[PDB]
Amino acid sequence: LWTSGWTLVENDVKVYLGRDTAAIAESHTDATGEHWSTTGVSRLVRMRPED
Amino acid sequence: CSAGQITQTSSQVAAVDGNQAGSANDPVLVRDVTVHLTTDGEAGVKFTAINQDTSHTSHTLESVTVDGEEVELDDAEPIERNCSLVADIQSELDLIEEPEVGCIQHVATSLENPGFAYGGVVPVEFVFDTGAITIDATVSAPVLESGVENREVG
Amino acid sequence: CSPPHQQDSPVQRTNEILTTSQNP
Amino acid sequence: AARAVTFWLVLGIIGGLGFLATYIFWPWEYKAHGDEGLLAYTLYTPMLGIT
Amino acid sequence: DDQALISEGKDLYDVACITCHGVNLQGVEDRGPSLVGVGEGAVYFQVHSGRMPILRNEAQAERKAPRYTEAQTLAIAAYVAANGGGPGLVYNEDGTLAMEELRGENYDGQITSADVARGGDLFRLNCASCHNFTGRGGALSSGKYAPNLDAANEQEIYQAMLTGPQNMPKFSDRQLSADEKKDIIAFIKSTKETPSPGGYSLGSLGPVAEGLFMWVFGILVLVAAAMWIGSRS
Amino acid sequence: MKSSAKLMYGPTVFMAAMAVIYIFATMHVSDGGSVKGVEWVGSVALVLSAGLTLMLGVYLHFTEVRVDVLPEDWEEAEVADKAGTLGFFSPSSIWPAAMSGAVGFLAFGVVYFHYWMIAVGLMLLIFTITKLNLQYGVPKEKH
Amino acid sequence: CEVAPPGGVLGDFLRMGWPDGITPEAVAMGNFWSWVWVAAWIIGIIMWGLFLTAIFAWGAKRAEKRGEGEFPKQLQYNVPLELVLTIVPIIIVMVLFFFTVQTQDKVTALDKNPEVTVDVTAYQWNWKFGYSEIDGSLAPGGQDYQGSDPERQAAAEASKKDPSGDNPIHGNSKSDVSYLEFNRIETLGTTDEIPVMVLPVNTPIEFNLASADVAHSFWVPEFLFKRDAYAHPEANKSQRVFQIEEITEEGAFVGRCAEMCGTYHAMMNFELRVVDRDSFAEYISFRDSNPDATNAQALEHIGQAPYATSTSPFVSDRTATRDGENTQSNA
Ligand code: HEC
Ligand code: HEC
Ligand SMILES: *C(=O)CCCCCCCCCCCCCCC
Ligand SMILES: [Mn+2]
Repeated sequence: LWTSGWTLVENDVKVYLGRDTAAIAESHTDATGEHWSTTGVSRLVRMRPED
Repeated sequence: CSAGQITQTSSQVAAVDGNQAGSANDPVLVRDVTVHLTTDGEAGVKFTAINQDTSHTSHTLESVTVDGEEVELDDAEPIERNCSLVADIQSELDLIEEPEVGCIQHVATSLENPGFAYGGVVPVEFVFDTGAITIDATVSAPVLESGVENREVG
Repeated sequence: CSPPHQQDSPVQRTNEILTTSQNP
Repeated sequence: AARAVTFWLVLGIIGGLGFLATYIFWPWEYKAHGDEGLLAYTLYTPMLGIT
Repeated sequence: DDQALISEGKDLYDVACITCHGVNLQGVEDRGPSLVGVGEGAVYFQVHSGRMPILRNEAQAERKAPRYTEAQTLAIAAYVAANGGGPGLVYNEDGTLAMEELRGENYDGQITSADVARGGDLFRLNCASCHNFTGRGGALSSGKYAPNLDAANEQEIYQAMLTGPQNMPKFSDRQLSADEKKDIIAFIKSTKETPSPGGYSLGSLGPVAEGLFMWVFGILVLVAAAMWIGSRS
Repeated sequence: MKSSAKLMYGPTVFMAAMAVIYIFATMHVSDGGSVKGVEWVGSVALVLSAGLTLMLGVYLHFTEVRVDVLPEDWEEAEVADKAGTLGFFSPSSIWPAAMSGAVGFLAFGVVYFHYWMIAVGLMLLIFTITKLNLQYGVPKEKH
Repeated sequence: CEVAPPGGVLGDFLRMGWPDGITPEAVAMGNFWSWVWVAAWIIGIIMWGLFLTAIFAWGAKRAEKRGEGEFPKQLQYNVPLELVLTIVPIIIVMVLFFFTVQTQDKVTALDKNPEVTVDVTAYQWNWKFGYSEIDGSLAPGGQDYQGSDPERQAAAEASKKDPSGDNPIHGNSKSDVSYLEFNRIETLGTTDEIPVMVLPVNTPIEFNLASADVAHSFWVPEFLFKRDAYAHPEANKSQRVFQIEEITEEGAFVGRCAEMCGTYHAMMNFELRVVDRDSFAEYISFRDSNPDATNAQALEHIGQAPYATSTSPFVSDRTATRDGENTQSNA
């Protein structure tokens, strides 16, 4: 109960503030099936003070 | 209880990125003061000076400075009573007209950026031939064209 | 009946100023 | 009195046969906002409990 | 055109808005704020939805019947936009004010379900806290509330997100990009216009509705059945 | 009930007269403090008002013409002429308050314009008026 | 009424707080008022005296201490007296109605040959004045002056129908404003400034009223007159023009809103300033030549104070007025 993700800062990790994009998996289909993929997808992205 | 002498609506302020200075009593007001720094590089000061002096003294905006940095603002003629001097960077004044009715005057302006930070605040001095105003103002980006700009992975 | 580590800051906010370095 | 009891029994037959008819032959699969037959999908469970 | 539009806007402003916002749109101390720099979007949202003119100060101005036509609204928006710009309206590719085309980023005749699936998560993170899942409304502090999202058209949803009306936060197009806003619109209009499959929605409020329904009228009808079958002596 | 039926013709004649006068006057007369034209609210209002007093006067007269000479309509009646039954009167009823509560629920539903409140209030109202009107007739329990 | 009141302190009591009136028809109404109060005070005095006689003469202890007995004379009817006491009120109110019709017909006439016509617009919550007509004798240049701003009046005229087809009110748009008046010379009131309508002395004037939204009322207590200003006055059959034969004397006169119109109803004041005929010609010439100049500057130009004096704008702050000082001053 003392810790969260932000505790990683005390381990000398750079921790950005990530905003949520809500991006969902993509369905790719072809001659051998259909599959949901998240390979190029990112749920979080860095942000900047001008946003 | 909410219709009292202190109400929620009567307290509210303009949902805009700039600050304001001047009361019901002050002769010359400034509205929506903000240092607009583009994400490309251009910078300037956005504001609207409003003359409401009841002695009918015109006020000429002589100079504007931002954290001691001088502002280039194109030539403006004086602000008579119930006139308004609008100012922004030229790229953003090209997106609106200049009315023939009433008394409004558009003047472009620009700064040489010393390296201001987005999100921060800097002191801005307006100097008129009659007097002066000082006001804190946030550094911000200008607004986008509504509904055209998607974000991308990069 | 109040948290003993939840005081107002004695020092007031000084209206500080920020900047960023740059190539030019 | 006999006619009174017969009435509700006959209507129970109608209700039960309506249930089986609905549960079998009414179209029941999910339809989205743009589809044709969104009405027929939304009235399925209603009809099930009505019958 | 635009100067005739600004003339019409100034004349309407002078007999409807000038007491609370001043002759130079500077604001009057405790009557209304400054309109310098609000944009055409703020005037469109406020006038077209009916929120302006306010006619008594309270905790919150409410949506009511509009006082001005849409053309008159755009005239006033032109005139206000001349006093320092601001965010503007979302026009479509031909030049008409955008409406049903905002129903998702990939709109083409009908709403696509991927847009609804992403806009559901966006709405549930950024909006539902105040407007409840699927936008039925919510109560804020001291007589304030988040309205019901039924009455708003797509342009009004977009300009609400841009302008931050009253106690609503602002969501610039750098915060929520255009596509994320359009997917939020798609989600609002999907849920606002899809009947529940399981019968009557009971207002979609949540458990208090079904509670009241059962724990009053549901037990009442079975008490009536018990009184039909049993004795009152 | 002669005098009661007959005194409803004073206001009937008067209100009809004022109706026709007001109508002609508002359509023909001109003064600098009003625009000429027939004023429809006062027209309809006065003629329907004369209709109300006509309605009561005519019904009460048409009843009076076939009621007997009652002791309360007689100048030298003895107190023992009305001896006997006078009529049935409700001794008690919970349903008036019930009806007021039903109308209250309906009115608050109309205020907020919640549809379920309007439905429930109308249901309550028909129920409570029905129970009022069935009070002195409910069967004995047959068990 | 033609007859003047008694005058002096008796007249001051009789007119019971009414202003003296700055028009001829205000004088007529004030006369009629003072005389009807002579009548009213007679009635009130004699009937209060009867109610005192009841206290001090018709008592039961006074009657018993002089041996009148248990009961009085049980009189109940006196057909002649209860006829006379009914017929006398009738012949009283008939004379009252005669004088009423005389005064009302003089005040309410629309044949006074107006030389200056002002278009008045009320809105929530202030006034807008504009000169519709100024006949030549005092006009700018000498030619009979019409005030309409054709472009702006045409925009208001085109707002009579919605291009998107939402035209529910007898074919017209709900937000129709084609009944409102738009002139070149206008004075527009604000929270910060009282609108001062400048008018000339000894000139017949016409006022043309209307409202932008909600009913208002145009009460100048020095005219002893008010009329309601309505939105769409012709759909309501409300006569929107009234005329005064002259203002007799110059000065600054307050005017107020006298029909409930909402929150700031009590803050909707205007000033009616009355100046010389030639001074008014100068004022209108100045305003017509340089239409960018304001109302205060023209007032200064003809040698009057720039801002209203009979009234002042209110402090808009919702709490600052708490300790008495609710008025904000001007230069
Ligand atoms: C006083 C009675 C008002 C009049 C008349 C008008 N408005 Fe207003 N407005 C008023 C308040 C108190 C507020 C604050 C927010 C709230 O809802 O209470 C506003 C706000 C606006 C806005 C939004 C400004 C922003 O920060 O985004 C706009 C665009 C606006 N008002 C416009 C407007 C117009 C065009 C009016 C005449 C038709 C008008 N308002 C009347 C109070 C009052
Ligand atoms: C609580 C802090 C809110 C959050 C988070 C969001 N909104 Fe909101 N919204 C809120 C309020 C208090 C109001 C009323 C504003 C007013 O001036 O009336 C609103 C209003 C809207 C509207 C307008 C609806 C209408 O009646 O026309 C819309 C369309 C709306 N809000 C949408 C919306 C969305 C999509 C949000 C997430 C991005 C969102 N709001 C956040 C309060 C709050
Ligand atoms: C907040 O300002 C709301 C309005 C406050 C008005 C104050 C005056 C209240 C007077 C007494 C009201 C009694 C109401 C009784 C309710 C049952
Ligand atoms: Mn009135």
